[PDB]
Amino acid sequence: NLTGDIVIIGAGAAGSLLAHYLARFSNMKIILLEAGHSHFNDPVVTDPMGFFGKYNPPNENISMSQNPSYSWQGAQEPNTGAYGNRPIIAHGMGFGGSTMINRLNLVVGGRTVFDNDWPVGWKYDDVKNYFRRVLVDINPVRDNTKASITSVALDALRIIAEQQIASGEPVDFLLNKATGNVPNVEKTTPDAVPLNLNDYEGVNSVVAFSSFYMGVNQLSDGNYIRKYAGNTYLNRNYVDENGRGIGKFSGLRVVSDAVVDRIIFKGNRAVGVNYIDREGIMHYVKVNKEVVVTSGAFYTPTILQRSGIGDFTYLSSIGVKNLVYNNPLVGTGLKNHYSPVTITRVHGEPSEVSRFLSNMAANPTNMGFKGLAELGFHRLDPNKPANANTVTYRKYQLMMTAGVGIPAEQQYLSGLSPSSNNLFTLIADDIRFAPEGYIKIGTPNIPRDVPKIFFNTFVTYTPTSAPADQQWPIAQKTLAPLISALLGYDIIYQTLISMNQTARDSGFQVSLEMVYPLNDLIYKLHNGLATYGANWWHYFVPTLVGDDTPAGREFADTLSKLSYYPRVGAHLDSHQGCSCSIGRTVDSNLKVIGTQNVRVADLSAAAFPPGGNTWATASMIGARAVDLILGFPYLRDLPVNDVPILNVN
Amino acid sequence: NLTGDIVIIGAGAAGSLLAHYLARFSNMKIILLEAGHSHFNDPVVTDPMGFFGKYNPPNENISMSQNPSYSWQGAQEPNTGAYGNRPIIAHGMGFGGSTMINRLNLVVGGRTVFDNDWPVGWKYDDVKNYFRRVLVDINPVRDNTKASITSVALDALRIIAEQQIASGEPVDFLLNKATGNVPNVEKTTPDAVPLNLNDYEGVNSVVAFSSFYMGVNQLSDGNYIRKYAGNTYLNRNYVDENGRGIGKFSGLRVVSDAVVDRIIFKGNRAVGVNYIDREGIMHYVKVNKEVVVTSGAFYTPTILQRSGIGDFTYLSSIGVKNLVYNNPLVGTGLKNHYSPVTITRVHGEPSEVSRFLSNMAANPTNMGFKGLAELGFHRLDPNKPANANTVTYRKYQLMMTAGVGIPAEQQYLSGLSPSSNNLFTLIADDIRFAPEGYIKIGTPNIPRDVPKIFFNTFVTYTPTSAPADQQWPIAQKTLAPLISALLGYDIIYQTLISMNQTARDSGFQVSLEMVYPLNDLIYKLHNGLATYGANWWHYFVPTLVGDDTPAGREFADTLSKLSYYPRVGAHLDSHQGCSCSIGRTVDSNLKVIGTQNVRVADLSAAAFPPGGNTWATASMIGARAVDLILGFPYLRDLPVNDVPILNVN
Ligand SMILES: Cc1cc2nc3c(=O)[nH]c(=O)nc-3n(C[C@H](O)[C@H](O)[C@H](O)COP(=O)(O)OP(=O)(O)OC[C@H]3O[C@@H](n4cnc5c(N)ncnc54)[C@H](O)[C@@H]3O)c2cc1C
Ligand SMILES: Cc1cc2nc3c(=O)[nH]c(=O)nc-3n(C[C@H](O)[C@H](O)[C@H](O)COP(=O)(O)OP(=O)(O)OC[C@H]3O[C@@H](n4cnc5c(N)ncnc54)[C@H](O)[C@@H]3O)c2cc1C
Repeated sequence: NLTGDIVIIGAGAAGSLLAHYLARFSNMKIILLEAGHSHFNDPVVTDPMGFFGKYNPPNENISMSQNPSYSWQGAQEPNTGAYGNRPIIAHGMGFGGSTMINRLNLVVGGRTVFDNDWPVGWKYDDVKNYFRRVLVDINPVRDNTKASITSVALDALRIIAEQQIASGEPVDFLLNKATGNVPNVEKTTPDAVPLNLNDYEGVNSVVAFSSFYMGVNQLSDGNYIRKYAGNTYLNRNYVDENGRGIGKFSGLRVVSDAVVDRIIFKGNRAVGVNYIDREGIMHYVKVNKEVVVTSGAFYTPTILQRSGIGDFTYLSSIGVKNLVYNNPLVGTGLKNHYSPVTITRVHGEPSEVSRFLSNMAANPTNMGFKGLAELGFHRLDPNKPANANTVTYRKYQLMMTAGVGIPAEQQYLSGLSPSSNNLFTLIADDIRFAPEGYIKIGTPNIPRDVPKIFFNTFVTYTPTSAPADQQWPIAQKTLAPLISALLGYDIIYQTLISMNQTARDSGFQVSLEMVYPLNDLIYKLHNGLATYGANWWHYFVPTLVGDDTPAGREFADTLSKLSYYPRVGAHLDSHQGCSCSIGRTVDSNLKVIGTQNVRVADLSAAAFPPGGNTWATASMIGARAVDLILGFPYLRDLPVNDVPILNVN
Repeated sequence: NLTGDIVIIGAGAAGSLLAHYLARFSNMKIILLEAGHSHFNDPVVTDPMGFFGKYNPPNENISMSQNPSYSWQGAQEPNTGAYGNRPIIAHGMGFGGSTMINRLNLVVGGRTVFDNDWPVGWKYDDVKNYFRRVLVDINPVRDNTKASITSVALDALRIIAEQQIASGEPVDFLLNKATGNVPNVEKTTPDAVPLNLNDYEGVNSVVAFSSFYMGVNQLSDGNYIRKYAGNTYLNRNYVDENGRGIGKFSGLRVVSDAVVDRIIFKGNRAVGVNYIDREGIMHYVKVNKEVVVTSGAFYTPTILQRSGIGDFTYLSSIGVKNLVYNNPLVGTGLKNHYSPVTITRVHGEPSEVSRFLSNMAANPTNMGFKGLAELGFHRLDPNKPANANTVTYRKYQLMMTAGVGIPAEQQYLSGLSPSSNNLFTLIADDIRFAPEGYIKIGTPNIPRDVPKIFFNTFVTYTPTSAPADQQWPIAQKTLAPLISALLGYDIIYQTLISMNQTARDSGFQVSLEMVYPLNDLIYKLHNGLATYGANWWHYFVPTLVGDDTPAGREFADTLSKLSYYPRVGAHLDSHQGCSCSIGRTVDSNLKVIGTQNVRVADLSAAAFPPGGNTWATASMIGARAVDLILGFPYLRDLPVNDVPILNVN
């Protein structure tokens, strides 16, 4: 009963697309099991303002990500590098996966991030068509309400970019080699050409723009809707309430509220998978040809290990009765970003400061994401690729936001009350984040929301009684995240001083200065950078360098004092992935090593995170997997003018 | 059963002509379905005074347009721009469509209105013969009883026209470029040549005349009859009570009281249409070659959308099970006019004021339509075509009427009791009205009288915290209808002062002044126009200009105070159309885009409303469609001396 040539686990960001383009482009019987259910008529999801809690009950006013009925609750172990706290990250449960609860921003990643870090047969020129297909299928829209702050910021970054171009340094964070001598920045003219950060040819690596492309749409009424995988690939036009396909998709048979705990094996090939229905009773599903797993970043290692594939020593220590294959790499090598935050306050006359921040309110067409640029490398960064003098990378993503987005305790401590209406927010984050972790299960019975999740982000360095030059490379490798965070702070400071001069030039007689990071510290950091140079981070370890000069010890105190911001004055970005990268757990065909008929086709099978937000990465993976499993480039050849018909239901 | 090569939906203003000239000029079997029935022996329709209710029952004294047994009841949504009211507009149901309940006035439109706004292959030189055919087939007659007021008005407009000609301004509302230096105004001589506003060569764009051409006739008895499509194209000479043609029209088979809710399709071509008879039971009609739809302005979008052609997202939201084609333009871009009204009272001796308004009573040969001119553009109008310095357009239509035609509440508030016999009426209306709307269905089951009809006419402008010169074009575009209404008021004021001086010159020692619009406001508006000039409308938004001078704030108060007249002191003219303009829903052959064998040939398929009343536009469309569907210019070549024989039965 309930057989299937291809069995798909989870209707995540790639599961829905895989099921759709697999049922349509073939004639086999396909069955999909998803833990969540459709939310097509849920006002909290469809309305973009539901992210801010416009439909919450009065006595249960919690966020959608913190609701265990919408997402997995992945509580993590205490963090040695984050002052011994236990933050909780979530994965959206339901059709579309984590695209039901995100902030609806799309980035493609770039050209170099796929050209260098990815293995052969996987570069940008092979996934360009899949990326374009995904983007046109989503069909995003830019921001509609334009503000005066954005033009001033654009001209400021333009001035900084032209100064850096005239400088002659090898690489900086406003240098786009593929463009040329002309700075890669948008124009402040009201009739400027809208510059895109997702160009089809990948010519824009680091560049300043005016807006991103939200995953929203405007309806005939005037209401805005949320566009994501669920309402783009698996609407009512294809699957009914009985979970059956119609038309040429009749081979698909999707089952909702179905979580699968284990894949049954015959020793080296899969024969069936079992799930538990809403009755609380178990069920059996028989697999014919292959098994597809789309369980997301944090939870494909668990389903792989619990099913019998993984480190046999630790699995035996846990108590796994049935063992299949032994790799010491299952679940290791996952990556995630981190977003330090800064707050800038404007001082002046009330009218001028009220007019300066015009057109900033949270709107469904932007969700507060005005955005500035995807910045690159710092001039003082020690940890840079060897071939940096040949290509330009992506390291930072500068985005502007209204209000003061900071944890409440830090808001009270710093005094930045949201009642103040003369301040805004800009965020610089790291997309090539260094620190790494691991996931291990604790019980081989059922997939639980809390496995052993060790993630230490900003660790320190303990000097030893060894020669300094012998140990310095180790310290440089270890202290990368703090270096990146402080370089981001310096970049924000340069952008801010350019903002001040440009705003004074543009007729607004106001001044913008940093207040949140205790500007004394930031100004001292800038002075120390200028007076020291490439060896600025040597004083991160005070007793190792042993300068013992008042300037040197004061800089050591400043560096130790400023390390608290990157650790506590931010919130962790939920872009985890790449826990089963190609070569570690799967080959270049996304098939498991040593196994015969199991395939994994989500973000968990990514070699390295992209140079941007990873919405399109998962779907793209699925798209590629569609033609890898079918055997012909059916999906990649389809013309650009073919999008699934969007049904609101 | 009941097959047909050509199936015609509705015997509207164009349906009857289409059926007649299609059955006569071909040999195919034609079947016509109409929701109404013949009213050839109904005294309310035939008698022109039936419009004023001369045959109403004592306990059901309602107008013919407000009777749901004669017309559709198109109640509209609340109007933000009209103080939140819900006026109801109607479409005449029966043979001839809305020509059974209209006021029987014919205008051709002009030369420029077809030369500029219409696409290629559709200009005036291509539809001149169709227009002449329609006019000679109707064979209208002018007014018979001439009054003294008309000559005085004609000489007043002549004086104003010669002054404007001597002025040298680029364009005004008594400047006809095609005529020359001599003013385009009729002569006050008793033996003057009757000037026509429907000249075959289209040389009269803006010109003053003495009367229009009513759609009436005088019978041998002396009784007057109503001439319209029903008694001009589908009399007893062609179709009997069994709905069968006779003679060379025997291929036609018309069915009355037949409303069609949906056109059945085979995927891209129509195969049949279904209707419901007077028994209340359904029926099936099979289509052979093409389907013709003539359902009128408000109701062709509904029949198009409900049949499966239109915006698939909104149709799916409604619940349309069968879907055909997807356009975001079905039902959008419709136009209608609006007629502001003014009342003038004469003060003097009772004998002189009784003699001044001689020959004004409502007569079937004029129906109170003495009329003055089709006026043009104002000198202070900001919204004018770029090429206005090359051609002359039509914007206003000045017509005189007896009594006080104004809603009863406003009559009581202003005190203009109809018991007063020293006042008359003149109407200036906009034929190029700016505000636009949309129609959307709410149930995909049956054509209902009340779909979602959003029509906001006179909207306001809300200033923002932005530079004034940056936003001024937006305000100018938005505030067009109020500008046009106040310019019409100023035109009426100039005509009125010329009337006063000319009447004082012509031996009548009386004075004519405006009373209804609270003449203080009109005189202040004239003074403000004179003292300000082209930037008179800048004070429509008081805080944006920020003059804050007693004259300026007083003018702002006057402009805000005078905006109530155009909103409430009038009634909406029922000349809606152009909801499926060429290029939006149909091509230049009036055929639906993407469909194979469906054609629409009524006013709904008009690119832009004409520069006049749209009686002849629909029929003309049909005429053109006759030779488009047959393939040869059969109808357009027929000599001028061929009219269908008029049977009273
Ligand atoms: C607050 C927030 C904001 C974000 N903003 C952005 C943004 O602006 N841009 C961006 O690119 N990304 C953003 N993200 C991240 C983005 O939502 C996802 O990280 C991205 O879609 C990649 O993850 P995924 O969809 O592959 O994982 P998912 O597909 O979401 O992984 C979980 C899925 O697997 C299924 N599943 C898992 N285990 C099982 C099981 N045992 N049985 C059955 N089904 C199972 C679940 O039902 C669910 O469908 C944001 C995330 C959060 C939390
Ligand atoms: C009070 C009043 C005064 C007017 N005065 C003038 C004037 O002086 N001059 C002027 O030019 N115009 C005037 N008009 C407008 C004029 O009557 C029409 O607007 C003009 O004929 C253009 O509309 P139409 O005939 O194409 O629409 P119509 O043909 O009248 O549209 C409705 C027709 O379609 C048919 N129909 C619709 N839906 C269906 C269906 N589902 N099944 C079957 N049949 C269907 C109806 O039976 C009817 O025959 C006036 C209108 C009104 C209300």
